[PDB]
Amino acid sequence: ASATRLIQGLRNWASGRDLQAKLQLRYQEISKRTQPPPKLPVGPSHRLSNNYYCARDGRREAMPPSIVMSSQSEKKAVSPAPPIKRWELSQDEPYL
Amino acid sequence: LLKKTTGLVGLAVCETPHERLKILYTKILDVLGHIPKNAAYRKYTEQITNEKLSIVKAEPDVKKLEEQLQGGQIEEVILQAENELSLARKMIQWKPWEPLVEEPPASQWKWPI
Amino acid sequence: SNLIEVFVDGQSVMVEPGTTVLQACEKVGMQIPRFCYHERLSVAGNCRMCLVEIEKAPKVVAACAMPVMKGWNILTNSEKTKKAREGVMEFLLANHPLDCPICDQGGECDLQDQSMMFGSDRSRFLEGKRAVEDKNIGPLVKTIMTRCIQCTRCIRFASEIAGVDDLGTTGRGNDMQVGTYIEKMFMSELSGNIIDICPVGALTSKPYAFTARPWETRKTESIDVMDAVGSNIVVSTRTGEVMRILPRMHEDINEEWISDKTR
Amino acid sequence: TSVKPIFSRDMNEAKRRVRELYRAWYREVPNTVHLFQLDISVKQGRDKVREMFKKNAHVTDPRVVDLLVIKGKMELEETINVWKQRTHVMRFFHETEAPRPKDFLSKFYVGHDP
Amino acid sequence: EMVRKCDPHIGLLHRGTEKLIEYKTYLQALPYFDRLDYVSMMCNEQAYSLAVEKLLNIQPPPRAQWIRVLFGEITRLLNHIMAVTTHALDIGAMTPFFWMFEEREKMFEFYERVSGARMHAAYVRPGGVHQDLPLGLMDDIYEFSKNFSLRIDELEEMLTNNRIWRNRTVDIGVVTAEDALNYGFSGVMLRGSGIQWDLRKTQPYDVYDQVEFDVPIGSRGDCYDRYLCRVEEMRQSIRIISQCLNKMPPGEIKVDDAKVSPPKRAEMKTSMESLIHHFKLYTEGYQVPPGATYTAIEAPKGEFGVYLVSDGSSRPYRCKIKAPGFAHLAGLDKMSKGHMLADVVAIIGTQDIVFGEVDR
Amino acid sequence: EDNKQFFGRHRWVIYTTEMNGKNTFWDVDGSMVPPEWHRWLHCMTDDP
Amino acid sequence: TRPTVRPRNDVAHKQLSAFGEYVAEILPKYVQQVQVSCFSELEICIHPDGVIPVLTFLRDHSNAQFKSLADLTAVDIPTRQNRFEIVYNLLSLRFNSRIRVKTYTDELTPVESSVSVYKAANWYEREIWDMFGVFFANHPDLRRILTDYGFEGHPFRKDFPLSGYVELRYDDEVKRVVAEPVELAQEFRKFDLNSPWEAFPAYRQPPE
Amino acid sequence: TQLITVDEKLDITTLTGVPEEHIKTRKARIFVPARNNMQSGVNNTKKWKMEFDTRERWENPLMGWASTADPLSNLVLTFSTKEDAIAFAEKNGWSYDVEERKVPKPKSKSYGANFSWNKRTRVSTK
Amino acid sequence: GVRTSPTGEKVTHTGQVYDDEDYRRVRFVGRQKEVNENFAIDLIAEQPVSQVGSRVISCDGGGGALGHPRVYINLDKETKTGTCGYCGLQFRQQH
Amino acid sequence: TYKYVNLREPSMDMKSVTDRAAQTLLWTELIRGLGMTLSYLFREPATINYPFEKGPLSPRFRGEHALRRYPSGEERCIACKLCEAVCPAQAITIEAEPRADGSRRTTRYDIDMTKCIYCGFCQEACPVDAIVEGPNFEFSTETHEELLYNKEKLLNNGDKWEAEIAANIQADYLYR
Ligand SMILES: CCCCCCCCCCCCCCCCCC(=O)OC[C@H](COP(=O)(O)OCCN)OC(=O)CCCCCCCCCCCCCCCCC
Ligand code: SF4
Ligand code: SF4
Ligand code: SF4
Ligand code: SF4
Ligand code: FES
Ligand SMILES: [K+]
Ligand SMILES: [Zn+2]
Repeated sequence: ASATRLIQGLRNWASGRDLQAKLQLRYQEISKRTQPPPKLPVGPSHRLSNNYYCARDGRREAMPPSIVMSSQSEKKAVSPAPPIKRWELSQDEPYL
Repeated sequence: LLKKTTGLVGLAVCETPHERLKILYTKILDVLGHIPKNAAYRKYTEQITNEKLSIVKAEPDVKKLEEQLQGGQIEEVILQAENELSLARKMIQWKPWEPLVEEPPASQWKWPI
Repeated sequence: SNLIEVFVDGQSVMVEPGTTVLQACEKVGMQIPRFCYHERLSVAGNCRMCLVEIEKAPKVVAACAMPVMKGWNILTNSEKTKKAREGVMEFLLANHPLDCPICDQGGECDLQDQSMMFGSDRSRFLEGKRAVEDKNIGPLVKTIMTRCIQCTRCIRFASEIAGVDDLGTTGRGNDMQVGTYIEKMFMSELSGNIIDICPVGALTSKPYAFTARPWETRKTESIDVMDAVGSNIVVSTRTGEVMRILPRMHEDINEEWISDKTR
Repeated sequence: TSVKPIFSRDMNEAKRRVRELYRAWYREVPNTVHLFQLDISVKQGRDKVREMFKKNAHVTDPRVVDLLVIKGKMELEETINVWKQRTHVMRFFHETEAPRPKDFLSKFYVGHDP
Repeated sequence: EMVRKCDPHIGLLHRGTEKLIEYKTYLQALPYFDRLDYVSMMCNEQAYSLAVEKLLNIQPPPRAQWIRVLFGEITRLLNHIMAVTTHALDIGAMTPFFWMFEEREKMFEFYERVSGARMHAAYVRPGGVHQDLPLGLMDDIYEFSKNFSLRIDELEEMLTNNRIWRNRTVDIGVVTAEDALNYGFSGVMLRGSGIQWDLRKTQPYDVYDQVEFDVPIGSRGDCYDRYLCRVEEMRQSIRIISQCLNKMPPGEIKVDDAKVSPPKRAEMKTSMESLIHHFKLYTEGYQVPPGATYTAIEAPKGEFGVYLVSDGSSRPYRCKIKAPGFAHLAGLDKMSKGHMLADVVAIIGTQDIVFGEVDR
Repeated sequence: EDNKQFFGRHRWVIYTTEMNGKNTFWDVDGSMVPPEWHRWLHCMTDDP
Repeated sequence: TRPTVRPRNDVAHKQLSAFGEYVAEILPKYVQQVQVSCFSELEICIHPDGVIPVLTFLRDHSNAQFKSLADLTAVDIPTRQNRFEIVYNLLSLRFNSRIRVKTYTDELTPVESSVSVYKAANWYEREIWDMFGVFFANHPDLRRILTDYGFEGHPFRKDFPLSGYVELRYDDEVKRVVAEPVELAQEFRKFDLNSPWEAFPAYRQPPE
Repeated sequence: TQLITVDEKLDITTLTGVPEEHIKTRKARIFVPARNNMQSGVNNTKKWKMEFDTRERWENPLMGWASTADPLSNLVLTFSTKEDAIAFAEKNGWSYDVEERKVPKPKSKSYGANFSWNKRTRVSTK
Repeated sequence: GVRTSPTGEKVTHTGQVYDDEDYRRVRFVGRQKEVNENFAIDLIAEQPVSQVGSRVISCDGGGGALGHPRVYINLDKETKTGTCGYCGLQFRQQH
Repeated sequence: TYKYVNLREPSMDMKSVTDRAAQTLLWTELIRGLGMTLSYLFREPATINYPFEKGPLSPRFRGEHALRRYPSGEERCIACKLCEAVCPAQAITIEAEPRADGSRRTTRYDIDMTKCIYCGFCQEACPVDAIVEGPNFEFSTETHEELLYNKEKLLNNGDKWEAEIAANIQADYLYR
């Protein structure tokens, strides 16, 4: 930032870019090192009523794997999912 | 319209894709007729090969054939037909429609122990 | 045989008449949570942690005390069984002191473990907790009675197994306290076993106090030599030093108790 | 009792593979002492080869001795190709290790081990 | 001059990581993932966290997912700066190394402001993230993102149209698409060959279905198109970072199951249940229900996956770590046939290889 | 301070020439900074 | 169960169950179990004779096209008489899906090498030789990949200790890095962490 | 055929890389661990464990840490049955000894027995 | 509240000091034995006992969330003061 | 949703062919790269003057460990061994006993700083804010055992650094 305008013009010409609009060295624009004290929100389970743990027990709703075939018609052939949809070329910048 | 590139490296553009797919699908059905009828691999592969061969016989356009075979480029559809042919030739020699070669031990797939 | 058929979650089990609900659930490998029930003490039924739904019954039953009738389907994991367990754990933890770091029972606490397994993850108690005066019952049992949850395993051990009749409850309601009511010293030959069965850290070992912690201890199974009873023990060590001696359950010797010299 | 083999149907083919592996190690040892420039003799390295073969001489299972021949060929392949350094070749010769007490009495003197 | 055979001997950083995971709890085994792909720390944290959360049947809160995607793309910038600049440093272009490691240093300051460590943060945890963003962090991430496109522009000014750089990369390490699928390649190693596959599109995780970005697809399979794919993934990562900064929601940052994520210290010091849960999560740890998952993310080196096996206890029964560098360095011998000795260093460059994730 | 310098140059210390008996004229040391200035110098706070 | 519970994906669960039936009835010679987890992953537990017929099928069938080997793994479970569990993780880019092919072996039974199906496996099962001692027959170059060159034993077996049996130090007498029987200045402190209470009643095993 | 018949006893001691000192001098102990009497839960008494005999732990001269020379000091193996543990100990050449599983015997409980008319099993307090 | 053994070695707040015939003092030869000289058992005994008018008092150590977990101390015994189990601050019912 | 890097077919008219030939023979992109390097020659460098100028940190920073005290002189550590239970590298060794006034206090609090992975799980496991991982990173040694901290060294680090540690905790405890 402390560079003179001759060196700044030489530098912008040699790079081909405006280098003062986007400095890679940081100055007063960055955040303060001392901040106001935060006040963080609490989650949806901070309720005094209708908040039983069994109605939101994630780990105890996990079941053992459903054994589909165990060794102790004209049914359609299946795939593990539908086939993947073809990706669309970018409208933003396809390089085309 | 003569597609210039498939986009995939090493996968060259097929000049006549419909004739190649017809030859590959009829050759798959030729190999696949040598499998017993109670083998589910024969029934499922005859079913999907007849679907693909009917779609190839019912579409002159290459792009629309790509959109309704639903397998990407037409050359990787050709490659998957060749892969299915090689698989059927291997499945003849494996004979995997047979019963289970051996039961597992009693707690072989019991998790947790 | 005159075995009656009952159901634990639909699974049929043939039980002897007089068997409680908790033992019938034990027979299928389910362990109903408990604080006042102990299989070598008399049935108390006063912590209400074992409340379980019998289906087609609009009231949970104390499984430690209720005998099974023929044809019951014990729902050990239904929704109102779990609501009962969370409610009872909430009341057990309402007045309980935040002493888990400075408590010798931490890591091996029944109250901590089945708070984790059967109760809620948080608190609704926005009040002040009670604080109980400590007692002095000897050089073996450190007594911090704020941690007491009034399960009366003290009293049933001292009355029924040690045969002493010095422990009891004084007061009434939330002010009810466990102790001897006087400066009396509970020195039996079996006095340290009340350290074992107290589910909380209200009764702890005064020699073992603060020195170790259960997860870091190694558990060597071994034999008492202080008498010719041959009590089975756990010598729990830590980094090559003997930390304490616990009992092993052996039904034919020392059922799960040891003497104070052994301990 | 009917198991799947690895290379050998029985102990005869297995002993044949053991015998070919001993031949290959015996041929390799002077090249190993030369190119690693070891401070041992060819007699001493061949005695270490014989010691490593006679350590496993009690085995009567064809699959176990198949895997022992496989691991010996892996050791030899890592020695012919210079993949081991001098340190990995000389780890067979426990030179910096103090001799262990062998009788009851000196094991009683030095500590608690049986 | 020609390379007939390339035999990469590895294990020089095999440290037995995933046997050491078998004796430690899930929280305790989290910081091993910082040190596998040790330029892609929070991405491996995210992969392990998603594995554990998939086995736990819980989900992070939305703000945790947005923070994870934000720092995953900051991490992607870190790894592609390391990749491009050391790939150029080994060839000989030593100068954009130094030019880009100041932006790299500022992103390490972002890590240190959010966690306290410059590299191994242990910040993305199963349940969410460990701690909320400090006040003023997102403004500085905006001030970084506002300027980072010019840094990519001057990197690309040095290397891309340079004829010496093109002569080191244009016909080097050409991989066909079928061989790249057969050798188990992933990431740029697929997408340089024209394979339209990115896990943040196809099998999307935390909020990547809600951010909008493009996927750079190569056309020749060489070192040069993989270079251009990594430069354009820096571009698209800046795009995702802008969308994450604008769409960051309020709310909590851990899952509000105190049997999985530890409670706040204000309620740990006040509530009995929270002190019990704090105790048991920091001594025993939470129990994971028994099962084996394979959870994979699109790390900046490729598909980074965990095959994680729980037996019910609070410690993993097994934790296999699928890393992209293992398959890429297995494909090194095919990719270097018919090339030269100074081309093998470009092939070990274009395969972004970090031997912590190769050797574990 | 010099807030016109870029962030990293904007705060510095000129170490003493003698600390705890040691001649620190040429032997300056990063651990010579007391902890009350160590927040300010390492930019943990805005406040000296 | 909205905020904190992982939402169940029923469509993928149904599709993976149907495809698991499909694989189990195309290949009854080898498929022993088919299961789908609650987080919707398909496991095909097969006999070890069918490593090549199953994995080629999934690589080459037009409704499978699992053209990618993501990961190959062994798991040592010592209470099983076939203590090693070989786990293949496959990716179909066409059908956007993952499958898991699990099989078994012990120390002496060789598994057939899957390098002819997926070349990706060339190092992976080589790692399974180095870490577990599972031999792979018809492997191109089977040797150690991660352990040191003189290493004895297989480290990721669960009867193998955390530290080894030997450790290295430089010895100035022989001017050489040497291996000696391991001594630790501080023993690794074993923590018994498991709670004596049941955590997941859905996973309760029946008693004896 | 493609199968051979091996009637020999299963032994893999030459293949596991274990030094002979930690094969023929160690005593494996196969046991169900006793319930911790600090607690009433039984979820740790479900499985079989193979441990080894403890060796010397000494004081580190620098810090006082517990130094060991035993590699098998922290090795606890878990088995579903007793026979799996015995087969695994015999497979590895470890001389073992087996304790039997000690279950608690079925108790006879009655809440009404606390209030008997004539028996000693009355409670004097509640 | 440090003191010194007859060997001239400082005794820690734990009470650790090496014996005279212990060789391990040789580690401090030419160097120093580092002890902390602020013994906490002497510093907490300098705190005055807090007179309160209630029967049960709460203690969190001061600082709110910066202290220890808030515990509740009973003060019914007039023989003994009631000590915080974490911080060691002691309390007395003034009646 | 994707883009094609390097799929430009270059123009073959005499203008563009002469442009590419002038680039080949007259080295235009090489002068472009020289110009970018020359443009960095006249920028101010990013080099701070260590030891006199320090790298920026935050109050979350995880440096040298310290045991803290209450604002009465009593040490906060009540020997609960949560820090050594959560310690992913097992750097912490703790032995405890009741001291002469019956308080639950440690007699051994060792941290091996050469096992420590500096992840700060100990200071978030700690329920009384006793162990912290403070702000010091400039504590390199000439000897390995000078990084094997005992309780005396950690308490001295706490007494040394408390004026900074307490203000960092004051800055950050609302995020915890
Ligand atoms: C009878 C009496 C004479 C006996 C024979 C002596 C012959 C002459 C030798 C040179 C004079 C002796 C002193 C040498 C230096 C000792 C003092 C020293 O190092 O002071 C430290 C000071 C810088 O402090 P420092 O701590 O290093 O900096 C930290 C960063 N702030 O360091 C400095 O300020 C710089 C020190 C520079 C050293 C001297 C200059 C270089 C050597 C010149 C002579 C040799 C040249 C040979 C040809 C070289 C190739 C052309
Ligand atoms: S008795 Fe249990 S719940 Fe109560 S303070 Fe002690 S460890 Fe915590
Ligand atoms: S002190 Fe313990 S055993 Fe006695 S009544 Fe209270 S909780 Fe029960
Ligand atoms: S920072 Fe981590 S590794 Fe270091 S002592 Fe604390 S918990 Fe252990
Ligand atoms: S430092 Fe904290 S966590 Fe560690 S033992 Fe002391 S009080 Fe407990
Ligand atoms: S256990 Fe039945 S009520 Fe206490
Ligand atoms: K107790
Ligand atoms: Zn207090």
